[PDB]
Formats: sequence, structure tokens, C-alpha cells
Amino acid sequence: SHRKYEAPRHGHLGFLPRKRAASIRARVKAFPKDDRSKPVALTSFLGYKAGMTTIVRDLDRPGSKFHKREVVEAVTVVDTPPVVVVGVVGYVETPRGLRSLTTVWAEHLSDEVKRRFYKNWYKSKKKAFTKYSAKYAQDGAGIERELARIKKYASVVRVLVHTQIRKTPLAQKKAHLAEIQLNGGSISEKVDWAREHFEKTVAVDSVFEQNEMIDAIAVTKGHGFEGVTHRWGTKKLPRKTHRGLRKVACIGAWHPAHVMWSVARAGQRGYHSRTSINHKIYRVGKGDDEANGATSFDRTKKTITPMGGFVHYGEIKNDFIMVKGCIPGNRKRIVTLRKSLYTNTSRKALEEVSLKWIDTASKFGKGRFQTPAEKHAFMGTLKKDL
Amino acid sequence: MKVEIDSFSGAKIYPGRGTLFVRGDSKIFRFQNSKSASLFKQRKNPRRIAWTVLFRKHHKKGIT
Amino acid sequence: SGNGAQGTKFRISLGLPVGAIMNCADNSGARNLYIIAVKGSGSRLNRLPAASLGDMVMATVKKGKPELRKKVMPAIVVRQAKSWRRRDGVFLYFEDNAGVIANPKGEMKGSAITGPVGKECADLWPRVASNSGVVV
Amino acid sequence: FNSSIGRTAQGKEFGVTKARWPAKSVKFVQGLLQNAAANAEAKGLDATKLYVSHIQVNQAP
RNA sequence: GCAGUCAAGCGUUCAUAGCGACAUUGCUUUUUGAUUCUUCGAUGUCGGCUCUUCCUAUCAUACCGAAGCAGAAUUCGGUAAGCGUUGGAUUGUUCACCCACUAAUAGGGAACGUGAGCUGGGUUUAGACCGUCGUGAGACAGGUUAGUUUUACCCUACUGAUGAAUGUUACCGCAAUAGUAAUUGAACUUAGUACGAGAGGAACAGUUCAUUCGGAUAAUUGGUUUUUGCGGCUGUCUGAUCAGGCAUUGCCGCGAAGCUACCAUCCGCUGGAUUAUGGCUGAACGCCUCUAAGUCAGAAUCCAUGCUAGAACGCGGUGAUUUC
RNA sequence: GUGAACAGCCUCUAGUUGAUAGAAUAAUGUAGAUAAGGGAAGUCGGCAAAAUAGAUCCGUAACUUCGGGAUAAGGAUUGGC
Repeated sequence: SHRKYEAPRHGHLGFLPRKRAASIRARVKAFPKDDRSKPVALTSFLGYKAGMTTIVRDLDRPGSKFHKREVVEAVTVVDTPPVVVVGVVGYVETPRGLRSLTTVWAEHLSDEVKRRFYKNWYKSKKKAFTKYSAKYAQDGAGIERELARIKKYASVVRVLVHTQIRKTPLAQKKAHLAEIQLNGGSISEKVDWAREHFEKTVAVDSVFEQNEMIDAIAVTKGHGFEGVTHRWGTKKLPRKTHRGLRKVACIGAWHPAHVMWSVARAGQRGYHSRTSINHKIYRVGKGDDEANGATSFDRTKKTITPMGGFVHYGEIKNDFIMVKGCIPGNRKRIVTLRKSLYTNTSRKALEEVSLKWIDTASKFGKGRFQTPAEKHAFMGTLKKDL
Repeated sequence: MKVEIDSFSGAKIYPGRGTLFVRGDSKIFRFQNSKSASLFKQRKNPRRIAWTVLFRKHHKKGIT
Repeated sequence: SGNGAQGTKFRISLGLPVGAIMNCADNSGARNLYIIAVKGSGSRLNRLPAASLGDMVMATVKKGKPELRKKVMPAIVVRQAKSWRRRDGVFLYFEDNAGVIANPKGEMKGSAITGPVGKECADLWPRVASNSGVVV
Repeated sequence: FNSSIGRTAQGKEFGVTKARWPAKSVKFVQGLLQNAAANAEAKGLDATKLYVSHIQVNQAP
């Protein structure tokens, strides 16, 4: 017979094999289509998140009912050290798509990423790359032909970058790497752009600006070998039942006498490499400079760091870049920020959108206060003398 | 700004924090946290609660 | 929902399924109407259809004035007593469970809604917010 | 005699995924591996050059 | 049960707009028969719950054609199974028959799907009552109440997770192949306007939200409590007090962290090729024609951009490669 | 001792520390819990669970074989000094 009452299918089928991913860092599938009349700038960025905060806004939605009248909105803030680029690698066209025929490092490679290639540091005599620094000791007699072997060849060239852990309170002491597509143009100075940016950093406003639609690519947090009710979402069978209470009931018919790939049973939940698209940016704020949590008319010199710091991460005095909603992944991860794929139409981008009140309230409690100088003169003088 | 000073302990209400309890007799009761509201379900008068500013003002502690 | 919508609603936190005893709140004579459905809701198996704030439910009467009895009435929820948020980010919730007898185009049967009124049935049903009392 | 025991980490030095620590059965093997030393040394041999060309375990009633 | 051939005629007039007399040719194995080929040293043989896929003989959606279609509503059809198809009362019910809403509340098969998945309400036990039959034991596809639902640690399948060998070891990638997901509705508007002289009453593009599903996140709210954090209270025991035990976590109130909720918030991409159908050019056939070669547009369809896994026998660039 | 109580709960005299142990908390379990907003809409069926519950005061209908129903139903108070 049939199934007597039709219903949708629990759980998406095009996300399995729902398996724990490669590393903490997630790879990026794609990049925007290059157009070679554009200035050379890198198209995706590497950073860490800290934890989300709260924002009120001033809606420019003509037609709706909260036009020019208040809302709250959930922003998250991902922060970033000034990341720094240490070499390009060119991919040539081939019937097998892309293919690495180059690699070119800096001369002074930093100790934070001579950390990275080793996996047992202190016992080593640290001797990575010390025969590769011999090539730069001449005028360029092993690289100028090598960069000529990436000017002439390698129709797509992507450059690799590495973080600054030494300016970040994440106690890892071991940086990371990636690649980033270069979507400017003029391929043989798209090479020579990176030839300049050996041994120099790059900022966060170097890749993004305000009021634009970023695209998030990251990894998910994980919860272990989870069952079947949380995993897919199927129904709890009734209280009366025996051999369990929250299993899946029947798996298949008699024929086919082999259980499907389409049936919902237990296993791994979380720590997949998910994604989430079309997130809105608000404020690519500089960290060192004046009053990064001072909006347009609060006029109160403060930080974006909440009172007592963010929980499990500490304070941000580095660069930070805040994102509407919820990027996939919990605090202290390597979340990356791809740019768009298409210039929007739905009047959700293509506006300006303001900002009215960032917070500082203690997110390690049900906090009340906005400045440690504000609860001082509100309560008075405590038994602690002033 | 959109500040509000609530109706159980004189605490602070910011957009993005707090609750609101109307009554069938049309009386709003803005609170901040559920400590200041679960006492109110139990009917705790704020003038005999040792941390409220309604009680704090009434015994000469920090006014002159 | 539908028949008289001079605009639209946002989503309110729906917390009154089929079977709700909502207390009638006007001078239609019968105090106590019993909900049987909603209007404008979808379907999946073993899911009770739930009533919102401000929507037009269809809801029979149970006791009261013995002329509008033993029939099915069209109704409208006026206040909910479930902690919805609104877009300003404040969490209102009433105490009562209200409801007014109405006829399908959407201006109700009685003459005086008593007590408070949830403020977002103003634009959805404007012909009964004129006959309201204390709103918000 | 592998089946249905847990994986460990220390076994991958020998190129296997699963292992154990049979703490009792080891203790009767030392009781021979100085006894075999106790008469190989006390035959006339040296004591720093031996190895075990033939170890054997067969089951008792 | 479903589908055609004819065409007496109904349909003011008219055989086919819509049906179709008296016939006649089939299809299906979801009805129920017919036979007894396999199981009687045992296939657990009604119905419901939960869960996946498949078939279309489309109920709604998408696009289109024909109407005795002026518009709304509607009646047939065409490509279409991609995606949807419900909540209750009564019964053991499949069926039945109503109360509702929405887009509709389509039909079906997977040993009359699914009992080492479940409940046991029915029938196939033993107890008991009634009615009829029988002299009597007893019978009745007649009724009525109570009646133990056994094992997985095997292999395979599947969902997850390791790993030798490949000069070592480490990093950075590449993508064969496989899966793939978003779906529909309302109001504002166009507009009381095109249509109808009237009653009535649309459409496209914009919006602004909603319904169903999926993936995430914990800023705020709510649920959580052994953080046994703080305070309170009971009975008892530490001679009294301060501080504590013991009451299966003694109970209570609040409760940070953590997990989680359409009980909260956020997010859910756009190009190429097509089918029906409509055409152009155009014969066959001095015309005529969408077709026979050519040719354009074209659906929720197909394949790509995206989204996930990365072949552990598919591979590419780079660093260092034991003075003991 | 609390209490009406040989109920439950803690201690004194007497006995025992006997139940294979170590480590970290995944699924599914067994035993024990709690849960907003609706309240039987689930199901063969309120099965299971939840709710009052001790005591004092006021009251307590039909029906009846006048003995009963009846703690009927219902409402209030409860500490310490």
C-alpha cells in the first residue's frame, strides 16, 4: 500500500555524507568571475570570530511599516589581525582544469609560519627553507625566470596569505594558510602585484567596505556521535512503545532487501563544512584608532569590547569587521569572507544603512551596564574606596 | 536615546534587552531581567527588597 | 487574514492551537468561545493549527446568550498572552485570551471591546480598532 | 585474535590499529626470560648477544 | 475499474462545443471470482502509528490548446510525477459519512510495504452471559466482557569512524564520480480600470509579508539545574552559638556558563539546452502548409554556475630530506 | 525525637562496610526529574502521568429499604515569639 498521509522528507539529501570535515579551516569552492579592467585586489579574506552582539538600526525600507522607525538586529563581529601575504602560486589551463606549475616564497619567512610546516616544533632544529633562501641571495637569477614562468603561463594565479597570531589573544602560536583569487586584471602584473607585497601586510578595508553583501564560508561546530532525533529531525514515536522511544520506526519495505541511502539514521552531527550566504556588513572598523565602538550620535568614547571582554576570546583591539546575523561556526574559528557572486536586485543591498547603538553590556551574565566608568558614578562609592 | 527606567528596581532598559508585562487592567510593567519579574509573579513588594532603588532611596543611602 | 486585509501582519508567536478557550471581550452576550480552526494556515500530519494575535480564526461559541448558541462563529483574536517579540525587540505578553465575534467582511457584531487591545490588530482590522478602547 | 576490541594509539608504532596491554600474561614471560638467561649465561656463553630464535605457545588441557 | 472505434439522437437550429442509443476492440492486476503449481519437521496470516522511495490512469502548482468562453467562475484536453495533498467527531475498522481550512484536500504498488519497529481494539484458544436450534453433550461466518507479543554479540546492507602499503614526513591544492532544494499564497498597487451598456469583475511588472521544508547561530527572551553559586524553610544529629552532616539531588526562590525553540534570530544563487504549444522560411502538390531539410521562442522539465563529500589502487607544485 | 501512629525520616546499644574494579561521559536505553503558551486536540479508550491530600471551622442535594448517601459538592485558617 501507500503511506496514507503525505508529508515532506525530514533532512536535506544533498548535504550527506554528513561527515566531520578535513581540518578546522574549510576550503572555498569558488571565487567571483574576474574582469581584467579592474584594479588588482584580493577577493576573500581570513579572520577569526569572537561572538555576536546587538544593534538597533534605522530602516530605509520605503513601503513597509517600520520605515524610518526603530528595530533591533543581530550582528556578529569577526575580527582580524592585519594578515600578511607570503607568495603566489599559478594554475594553468589544462583538460584537467587547474594545475600547479609554480611556487615562490619570500626571502624572510616569518617564524609564525615556519611554525606551520612542522608538527613537532621544539625538538626540531627549525631548518625549514634554509636552502631555499640561497636563490634570493643573487640578483634574482632563480626567480626572474620563475616569475617569467608564471607571467607567460598560468592563466589563473592565486596568492597565499598567513595570519598574525602574535597580535591576537587566541593562544595557538601557529598561524594558517589559504589561497585567494586575484580578481583585478593584467595577469603579468597580477603576478607583479604580489612581487611587491612580499614581506608586507594587508589590511581589512583592503578587501571590504561598508554596506555590501559579503558571503560566508566556514566550518560548523560539532556535537559528537548524535542519535536520530537531533540528527535529521524525525518524529518521536509514542510513549507506549518498546525497544526505545526516539528511534526511527521502519527503514524500508521488504523489497529492496537493502536499506536505502535515503533513510534517516544515527551518526555524526556537527563539524561539517557548511556555508551560509548573503550576509550584510555594517562597519569595517579600525582597531588602533579613535573609538571603534562610537557610532554617529552616541558620542561616548568606548570600544566594541563588552564589559569584562568577550567570553572565551578576550577583547578586540585589532581590526574587526561586523556581519549581520549568524555566520556558521562558534567562537575562535577561522571563518572566511568571500565576496559576492552577483550584484543584487531585491533592494536589500543597493542602499545605505546606518547604525545607532552598538553595545558593551556584559555577555557573561544578564548584564546591565555600558562602561566601567558608568556603574562607578551611578552606584556611588562602594566598600572598595571609589 | 531610547532609555527606559523600569518598574521594579529602577534598572536600565536598552533596546535589545528587557521584557514587558501588560495587565488586563491596562497597566504596563516594564522589567529588565526575570529576577525582577518572577518576584512579581510571587507578588513581592519592592519596598521590602534589599537591592531595589525604590527601597534604597527610602532609608538615606546615597542621596543627601 | 484575508477578508478585509488593508495591509499585512508580521509574524507573531503563535501559541493557541485548536481547543483554546479564549474569553470573549465585547457586548455580544456570550463570554466564552471555543476555537476550532484558523484561517490561512498550511498542513502537515499531526500538527495542530494554531491561532495568532490579530488573525481571523473561526471559532464556535460554548456557553452564554442562548441565541448565538449551537453554531459556528467567525472570530478575531485581540490579545494573546504569549511572549511574542516585536521589531523594537521588546517582549510583550498579556494576561487575558481575548476574541470578538465578527461577520466575514470584518467589522464585528458587538459594540464595545472592553479592556486592553494588542496594538497590531490596528491596521489589519481597521473597522474594529475604531471601536476599541485602550490600545498598546 | 583481534575481533571486537577497541582501537588504541600506542599500537600504530608497529603498524596496527588495535592493541591491548595484557598485564598478567606478560608477567609469566619475564619468569622465563630471566630463567632462559639464568642458564644461558651459566653455560659459558656471553650475556649481551642472545636473541630468541624460537618462541612457542600451544594450548594446555 | 479504466480506455478507444462507430454514431440513433439530446444540445431552439447542430451527430462529436459537451454527451452518447443498439453494438463493438482492448488495457490493468488497486475489486472480487476461477484453479491448487510452492510452502503443514511452522514465511508470526486485520487495522492504526512512524519512515523512505517508486508508478501515473494530474487533485492543486508551472506553461499551453479547445469551449453554445464578453469578464469572474467553469468544462474538457496537451507536455508534465519536480514539488505539495491536512486538522477532528463515530466505529476494532480498509471502507463509510459529515464539521472545518487551504492550493488541493488525487488514486495507487512496494510478500493485501513495514510485529527480532510498536499498541493488541478485531478474529483463531481455554473463563462467562443471552437468543434460536438440538432430547443431550454441544453448534451458530449471531451478540457481548477479561486474556505473557520471545533472542541479535553473527554476516551483509546502511549510517558514522580508523588504517599498513606508494622513498619518508609535512603543507598547499586540483575534481573523475555521486548526491543536490526550495515551495506556494494573501493584501497594498496597477483598478472598481480593460470586459459587460447592467449585475459583477480580472491580468503582467513592482512591492510588503505570510505558508511548508532545509542549513546554521545563541546577541536579547523563554525551557533547563549537581556550578549542589547564594539565601530561605522543615525533621534530626554534632553540649549552646558560628559552621556543617543525613534525608536516594530533603524541599523552595533566583540562578551565570553550556545545550537548545518556527517557543527566538539569521540565511536559502542564476545561466545554457529542451518538451508540449505558437511561429518564420519552405516544399512535396505552379497554390496551400510549423517540416521534409533549415530556424526562433518556449514549462515548476534536463544540464551547468552554485552546495556537500574528494577516488583511502586518480593526480599536481613546494620545504626538509640524520657528518651520531 | 518528629508525629495520632510498631507509618516515613535522623540518631543511641549491636553488626556490617559484603555486592569485580580504574578512566572518560557518545548514541539508544532502564530508573528519577522539570518545562512557557493551548489543555485529551493523542489513543481502541485520560492507559500513564499531573492535581487536591493532614488538621480546625462553616456547610453538604436528589434519592432512600430512613440505617445511609457524605470527607458528598464546596470555601476559609495553619510559622516564630
